[PDB]
Amino acid sequence: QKLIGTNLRELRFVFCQNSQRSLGLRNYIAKNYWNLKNQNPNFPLIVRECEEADPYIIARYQYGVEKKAFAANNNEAEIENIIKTLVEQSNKVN
Amino acid sequence: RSTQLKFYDGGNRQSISGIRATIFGATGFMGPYIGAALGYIGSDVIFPHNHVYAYDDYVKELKLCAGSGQSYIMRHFNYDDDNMYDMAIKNSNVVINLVGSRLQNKNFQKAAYANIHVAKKIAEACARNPNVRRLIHFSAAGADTKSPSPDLHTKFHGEEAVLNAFPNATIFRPCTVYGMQDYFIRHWIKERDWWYHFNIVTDDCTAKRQPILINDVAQCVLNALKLQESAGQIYELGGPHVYSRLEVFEMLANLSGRPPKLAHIPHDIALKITQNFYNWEFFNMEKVIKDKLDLIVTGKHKTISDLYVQPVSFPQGAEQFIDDVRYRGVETHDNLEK
Amino acid sequence: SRPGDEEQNEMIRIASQKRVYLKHQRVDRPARQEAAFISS
Amino acid sequence: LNRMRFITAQRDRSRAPWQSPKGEGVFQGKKLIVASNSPFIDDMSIR
Amino acid sequence: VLSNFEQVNLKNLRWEQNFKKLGLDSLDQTALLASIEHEFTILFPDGVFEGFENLEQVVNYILKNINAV
Amino acid sequence: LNPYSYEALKENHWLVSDSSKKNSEWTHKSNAEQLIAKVPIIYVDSNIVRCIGGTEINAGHPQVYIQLDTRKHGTPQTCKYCGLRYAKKMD
Amino acid sequence: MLLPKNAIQSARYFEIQKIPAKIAKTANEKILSVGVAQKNNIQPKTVTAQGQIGFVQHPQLDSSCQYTQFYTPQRRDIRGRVARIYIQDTNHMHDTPQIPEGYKWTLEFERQAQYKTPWMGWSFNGDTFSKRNHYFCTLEDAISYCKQMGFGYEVSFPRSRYHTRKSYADNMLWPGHDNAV
Amino acid sequence: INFGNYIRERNHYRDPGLIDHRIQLGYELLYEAEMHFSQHTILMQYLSPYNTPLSDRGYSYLEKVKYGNKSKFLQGFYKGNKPTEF
Amino acid sequence: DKTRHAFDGLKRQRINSPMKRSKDGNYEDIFWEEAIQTISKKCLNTPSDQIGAIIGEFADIESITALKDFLNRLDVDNFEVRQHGNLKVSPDFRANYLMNSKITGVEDADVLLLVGCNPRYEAPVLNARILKSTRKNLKVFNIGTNQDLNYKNVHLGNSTKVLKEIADGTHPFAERLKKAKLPMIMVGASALEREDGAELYNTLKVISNKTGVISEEKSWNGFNILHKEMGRINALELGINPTSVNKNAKLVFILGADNNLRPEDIPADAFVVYFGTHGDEGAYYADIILPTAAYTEKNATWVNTEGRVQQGRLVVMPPGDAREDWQIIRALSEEAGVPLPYDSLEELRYRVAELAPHLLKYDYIEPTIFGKVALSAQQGVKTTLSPTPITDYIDNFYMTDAISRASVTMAKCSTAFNHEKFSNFKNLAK
Amino acid sequence: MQNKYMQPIQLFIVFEKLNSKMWISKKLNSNHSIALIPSNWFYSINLFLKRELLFSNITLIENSAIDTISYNLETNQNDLDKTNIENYFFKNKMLVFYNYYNYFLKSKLTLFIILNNLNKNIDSIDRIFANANWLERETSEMYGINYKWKIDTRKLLLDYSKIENPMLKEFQSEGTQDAFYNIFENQVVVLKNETVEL
Ligand SMILES: CCCCCCCCCCCCCCCCCC(=O)OC[C@H](COP(=O)([O-])OCC(O)COP(=O)([O-])OC[C@@H](COC(=O)CCCCCCCCCCCCCCCCC)OC(=O)CCCCCCCCCCCCCCCCC)OC(=O)CCCCCCCCCCCCCCCCC
Ligand SMILES: CCCCCCCCCCCCCCCCCC(=O)OC[C@H](COP(=O)([O-])OCC[N+](C)(C)C)OC(=O)CCCCCCCCCCCCCCCCC
Ligand SMILES: NC(=O)C1=CN([C@@H]2O[C@H](COP(=O)(O)OP(=O)(O)OC[C@H]3O[C@@H](n4cnc5c(N)ncnc54)[C@H](OP(=O)(O)O)[C@@H]3O)[C@@H](O)[C@H]2O)C=CC1
Ligand SMILES: [Zn+2]
Repeated sequence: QKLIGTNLRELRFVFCQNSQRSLGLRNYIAKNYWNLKNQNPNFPLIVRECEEADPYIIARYQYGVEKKAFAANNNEAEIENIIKTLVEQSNKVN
Repeated sequence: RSTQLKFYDGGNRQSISGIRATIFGATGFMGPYIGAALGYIGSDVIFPHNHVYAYDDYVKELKLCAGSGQSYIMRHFNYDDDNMYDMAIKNSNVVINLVGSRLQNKNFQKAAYANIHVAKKIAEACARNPNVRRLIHFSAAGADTKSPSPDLHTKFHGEEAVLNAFPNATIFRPCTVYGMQDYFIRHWIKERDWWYHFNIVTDDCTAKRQPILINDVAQCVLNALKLQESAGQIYELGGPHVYSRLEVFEMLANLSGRPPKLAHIPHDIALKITQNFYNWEFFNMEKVIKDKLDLIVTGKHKTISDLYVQPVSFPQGAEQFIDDVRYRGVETHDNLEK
Repeated sequence: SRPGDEEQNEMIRIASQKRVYLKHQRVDRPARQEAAFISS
Repeated sequence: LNRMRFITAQRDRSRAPWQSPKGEGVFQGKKLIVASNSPFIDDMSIR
Repeated sequence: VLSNFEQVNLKNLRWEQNFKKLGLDSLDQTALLASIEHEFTILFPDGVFEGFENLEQVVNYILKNINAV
Repeated sequence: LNPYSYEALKENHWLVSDSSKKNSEWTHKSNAEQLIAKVPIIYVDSNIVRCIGGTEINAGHPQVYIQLDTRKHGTPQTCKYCGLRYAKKMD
Repeated sequence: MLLPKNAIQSARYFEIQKIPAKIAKTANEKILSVGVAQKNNIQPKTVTAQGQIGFVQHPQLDSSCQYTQFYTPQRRDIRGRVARIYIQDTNHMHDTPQIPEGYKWTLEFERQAQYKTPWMGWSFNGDTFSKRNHYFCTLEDAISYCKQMGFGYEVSFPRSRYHTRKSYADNMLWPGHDNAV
Repeated sequence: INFGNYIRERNHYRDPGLIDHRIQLGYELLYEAEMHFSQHTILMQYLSPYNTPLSDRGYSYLEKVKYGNKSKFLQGFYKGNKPTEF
Repeated sequence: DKTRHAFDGLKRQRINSPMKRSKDGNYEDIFWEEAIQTISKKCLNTPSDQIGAIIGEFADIESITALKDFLNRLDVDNFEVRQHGNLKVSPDFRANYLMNSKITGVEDADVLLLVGCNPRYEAPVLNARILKSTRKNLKVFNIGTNQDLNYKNVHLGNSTKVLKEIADGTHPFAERLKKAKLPMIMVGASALEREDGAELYNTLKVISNKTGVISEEKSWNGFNILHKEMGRINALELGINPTSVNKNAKLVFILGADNNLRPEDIPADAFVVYFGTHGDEGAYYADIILPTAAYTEKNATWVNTEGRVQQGRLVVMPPGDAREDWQIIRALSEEAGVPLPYDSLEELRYRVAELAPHLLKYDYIEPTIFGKVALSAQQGVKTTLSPTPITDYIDNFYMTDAISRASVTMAKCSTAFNHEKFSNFKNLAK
Repeated sequence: MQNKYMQPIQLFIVFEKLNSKMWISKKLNSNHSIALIPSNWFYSINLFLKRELLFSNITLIENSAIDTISYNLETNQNDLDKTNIENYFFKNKMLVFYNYYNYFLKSKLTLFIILNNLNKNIDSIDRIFANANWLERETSEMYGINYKWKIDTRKLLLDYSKIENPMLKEFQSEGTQDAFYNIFENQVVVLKNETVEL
């Protein structure tokens, strides 16, 4: 979580604010946004809320390359695992 | 100066092309086609002319090139006054010149005047006017100082003078252009109809010819305007293949169904008669002289491929213009319906 | 009776409905939208 | 022969092209310094 | 005649395969049959015209026909 | 007398003025401004003046009325249909 | 312009109300497949005059647009164009027009090239299709026409004044006691 | 083949009445062509190739040479869609 | 009056063709192909480290999205080149850079406090609404300049001392806010654009949290920010960080920016490509100029200060040879060899949906449930303000942007009203 | 209306399965009556009219169609009453109307038929009334009505080698293409349309 700035160029979380399909990602963001921001001060962590939207974690690595992870019906542990995989895969991507 | 020309070719006659063009010598066979090429995209076209008879269809049909408010006809043009040229090309960013000695003229002085004096004055006027972006002079293929033909002899000097006066001038050297109102297919048809027994040749008919369609010539003009780098260079325009005069006669005979018959007159006696008698369209010394000469595309200058125009083959192009004049032999009853 | 009589009757019925215009329909000012905050 | 004036006026009624600088001009860093062409007087600046 | 229809490869041509295998839809089939009629100066009745399924049947029909030029 | 000055704009109704009256020859394709400017101010005793642009109804413009009792005495007022300018004969 | 609620309950009427969900076909659309899915999930499921969220619907070049007449050899740009469906209200200049507006849905097409010719300065339109607006009694009819003719359509719903209590007695109001603070 | 392409563009129809009306119109236009009611230049618009040059003219490949291996969007962007004079 | 009579600017000083400036300074017209080819060559030659961009005032969602995608594919991440003034706000949550309370929230708030805001000059319609609210039930306080507002206001001060006191709780206005129900805080973008904008923003956050401007029991979020650049609002919506500034940039892309530009911002040796519609400013810093469409000529999306996303429609096509900015960026990317995945407006809006779907719900404000989290005050933040006055950026209401500067009616209004409206003193009558 | 008038109730007495919707107005002549007739019964009704005793002396004066889809009351919207004929225009794709004159009864009878199907199918009556041939040809070409069992469907008053329905409200008066003369083809050609806007 401390290496997000160097590994990735942007993290984005697009989900719905009143759907059970997004509940997990919604709660995880609400709980850990400040932790991640403190760990990585200047890194962009964008949050976007739209009703009846599919949960999605979008990691932009470098040179306009992005990976989109479908995080529907995923517990906070699953969201943690997906984010960790996205951060770790930066070396393989570039 | 700048040779760039920003114009929009995606519009019809009522659009604004962005080309303001003055076309000298547009009363000839190729004049209406060249004018229509620019007019049909919305360009403004000016046609300066001093033609007799004024009521001729050649003058009249020039008004159809662009339309109302876009095509203008400047009558009673004076070809030895610089003010006349200045007025003609005052608002034109394109200046096309097709003023060349007619096939009916045998006088060397008149041919030189038409092919040199007018061209040089037009080039000088273009140089004076800083808004003339492009100049397109029409020379003839095979132009040379040693050419026996007075027309070609004077056209070589004319193109040299145009280049000297306006270094950004584009010189075309078309081969024998054919079409509905041409001097080649129409002349063949009319001569064979007037004799009914033969076409009168005055040579061995081994001279090479590389015909090009007038539509292809117009497309070449448009492509030359589009291509900025074409400025200041000489182009030779011709068909994909080269045929001799005998081969051209054979192709026309095969296409039209009319059996061929070439009646030979000695070249010397024909030359003497034509140079000592009155000359008109169908009886002139220029035709006799050019029968022997070769008018083809040489590799010394740029070709049509440089303009990126694919000319159509002569057998395909000339077939439509001889549909009416077709031999009526044995035909099917279904074909009798017409 | 032909099959299309039912369609004709449907057309006649719908042609007789009362009609009103959105321009003349009253619209009241909506109350303030209650802002919601994610728990914890 | 004066069609250019009428055409330019008609074009400017709806859209007048910006007159770009021509020839040598003064430069302040990466900027070309040109006096304002607005006929109106900047009264607040003047007084 | 087929040389006009450049979708089909005349080199490896199987006279028993269907027009669809050759690469001709119904419109292409109708155009091809009309072209063959023009070539041989014949006229296929409606039944046979619609019944043709490959080039072999057309060849056999034209062979049986005596009016073909 | 700068046409773009604040004073000039305020006096001319926030329009750029043309003292020579020659620009109208091209702008409006006529010298009618110059022709009408020659007519002097017509002095009318009454506070309100009626103008019909002619000698009889239907021979000019619709009948209009102009107030010559200006908040500043003697200020000429121009008819809207025709450029004739009327002023009160202050005495 | 508003029939009684649930007055029409036909399958055709429900089909007209419902908007199709796009299927990624082009290479760009397949690359942006996630975007197409998000747009389908978020856009309103049905169109009704009571709706409040604007949206843009792509042209449906399908068997449903067979009734269009503006697909000819000379012109091939009219079909598939995007229109705008909205209620045109009376201008703010006047309140009682002789011919009042706002009683019909206007369908409009964005104007193409408009240029003043040099000879006389007359205005000319590159395309003559988008000169006049179309008018429909109901948004349902407008959308049905768009689906039948194969045009895409944006829909922008109207906004009207909020009713407020009006009374001449409000002109005279007692401010209150002078000592009040 | 060109008229086949014309029909293919309309092959999506699924309304028998509309198809019957279209067939009536097609027969009418075919009869006009037979009887010379129409002009050749006016009626050849149906027979003209969709993307191939006409066989009686020399075509210009300047656009293809300039924009070789470029997207149709970029080709249209460079071509423009409005007169630039106004 | 500005929005009513500033459209005249579009009628003159319009760029109608790509242009290039020689070292001598002589501008010359060129073709789109030539301009795009030279720009692509410069992009390929220039390392991504020394490439930067400036966001204009009238940038739209489509144009900013295309520019962001192109820069990302070139590996460029810094979207600001100016270092003098940058907005100090994070684009992570919409709640932290949009008016949490809508434009109708003034009609609901009982106390409204302005910080470096002049509603009369910026959003006059909002000023009229505030006048209605204060005549019915609303008390207005102001920390900054004492502008001639149409309604009575209580001027607490102009320095950051008032903010410090309110944050510390010793100022009586803290008790006033606590007593008041549904208080509102409106802050102009200039205050956050100050050098200490981050400190002022944190001070406002803590003040709001302590005084209940963001109350869960009331279900109220009175924290608001009044912006001055639609382009900046769009950039924040799309997630572009306003603080990311490239100190030294060799290749600058100015997307129609004409305000705050100074020679010092552009290095002498840099290469400037300016996407613009007027030549008043930014066209003189440009090595290459590309005409673009205006709001009346571009079919695009615009997000206003309250978060409402509306669709701006095409009235007339761009003048002359002008092209849509998103199309220009798409062509530039394809020529440079990094083609974008959208060739039409539909596909570009699909990409916009990928980035932030809520922009596809036109004329609607998407609610956010992370307002409290976004605006929560963190521990250990600087929160150190400077002892200087809080000012307002607008000087001449009739001249604020390039279109207004080019307009003639606006010039007449300026010359007819500036001297009559200028006054160093406050109208004690109201 | 100071004349002797009687409703044409014979049609609905004979065709016992149809409902009657009839109008008379002072906007029309004193002896003029409008009625609504379903399309699926139009042909049989014309058969009865052409050979009934008192309707035998009947001539089809006129025939045309109205694109009712875009019909809107521009003024006095609230004054509309449920008995007005305009109520049948709304939401109906097309409305084809015929008008006949009867000599025995000295009467004028107009019949309105509502076409709601998208293809605009209706049985032709040119086999019953001879002059209806060109009337129906014009109506079909100008509005796109698909007349069935028609003697001659060929266009009448439309240009050669063109398909269009100009009288539809969707169509623009300026058209979609203009005819010029092409020098390259040396003949009249037709190309895209650019016109003048006042
Ligand atoms: C009476 C007093 C008593 C004593 C007797 C006196 C003499 C009595 C003579 C009685 C007979 C008179 C007959 C002529 C009547 C008037 C007409 C006329 O003169 O001809 C013009 C007339 C014009 O043709 P047209 O059909 O009216 O034109 C229609 C359109 O304009 C065409 O429309 P288009 O669109 O198809 O245009 C195509 C193009 C033409 O088509 C083409 O493009 C292809 C051709 C281009 C080149 C043409 C060069 C000239 C060809 C001449 C051919 C002559 C015919 C015989 C050829 C035999 C070959 C083996 O148009 C043209 O150029 C038209 C032709 C121009 C001809 C110009 C020269 C004509 C005058 C000189 C002719 C000399 C011929 C001598 C023959 C040998 C005599 C022994 O016809 C001719 O040209 C043929 C005339 C042949 C007879 C000439 C008789 C006079 C000379 C005889 C020799 C000397 C006297 C000997 C006796 C002395 C006794 C003492
Ligand atoms: C009822 C009236 C009848 C009139 C008939 C007239 C017959 C032709 C008379 C020719 C006279 C020639 C005089 C000397 C010319 C000197 C110039 C010269 O260089 O000589 C060689 C001339 C010149 O031709 P060239 O081509 O060799 O050289 C041109 C001249 N230079 C070189 C100076 C530029 O040619 C000739 O052979 C003589 C002239 C032939 C003219 C042919 C056209 C005649 C048109 C007649 C119109 C009237 C018709 C009447 C009937 C109407 C019925 C409705
Ligand atoms: N087979 C061909 O067509 C070929 C043509 N060219 C060149 O292309 C040009 C155009 O083709 P085309 O139409 O066939 O040529 P034309 O002979 O038909 O036209 C020549 C033009 O120049 C005018 N003209 C002739 N002499 C003079 C003169 N002394 N003073 C002023 N004007 C004069 C003519 O007007 P007027 O009617 O008044 O005499 C005419 O308008 C030719 O002139 C020629 O230079 C080159 C190779 C082949
Ligand atoms: Zn008067």
